[PDB]
Amino acid sequence: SCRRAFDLYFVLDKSGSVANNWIEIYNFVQQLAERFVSPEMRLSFIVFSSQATIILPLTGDRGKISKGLEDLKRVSPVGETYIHEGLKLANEQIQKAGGLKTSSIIIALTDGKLDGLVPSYAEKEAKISRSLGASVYCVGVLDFEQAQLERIADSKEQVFPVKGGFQALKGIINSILAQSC
Ligand SMILES: [Mg+2]
Repeated sequence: SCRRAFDLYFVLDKSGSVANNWIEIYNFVQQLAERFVSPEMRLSFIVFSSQATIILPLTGDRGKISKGLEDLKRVSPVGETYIHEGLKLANEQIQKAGGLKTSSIIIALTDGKLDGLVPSYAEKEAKISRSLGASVYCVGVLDFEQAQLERIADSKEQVFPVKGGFQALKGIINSILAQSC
């Protein structure tokens, strides 16, 4: 059935590889927040590099969202790319909000450039997200790793470039509206 309540978890790469494009990431997040202002649309901001942190715990309070955006605007990307840790912080909040009883969307902003065993960890954690009933989208930055993002997202139709033709914003907004009453 159609839904009105969505919880949107932004899982944002602040590793060194994306440092020169942090503005694109921030702008995407600000634009999607701007689009969805209802209190039944709750947002959470998570950042990750060599460790992950919840910048904005899940909330519909727009004052807190404004401050969360101020905090994201000052981020200084550096270090390694442990995307699995960012996904796990989204999963922990989803589990605490109700698990399969929730209406949960994860949007990962990343170049998908993963090292060593991180692909293994990331794919396992995204499979956990889906087991909790969440849907995973990936928005690719720079010369992003398309296949890696397709594996993390629910499918290739939930992967978009952050650059060009308003593809990512339109595609994700229209995907959410399709699920909406
Ligand atoms: Mg990186």
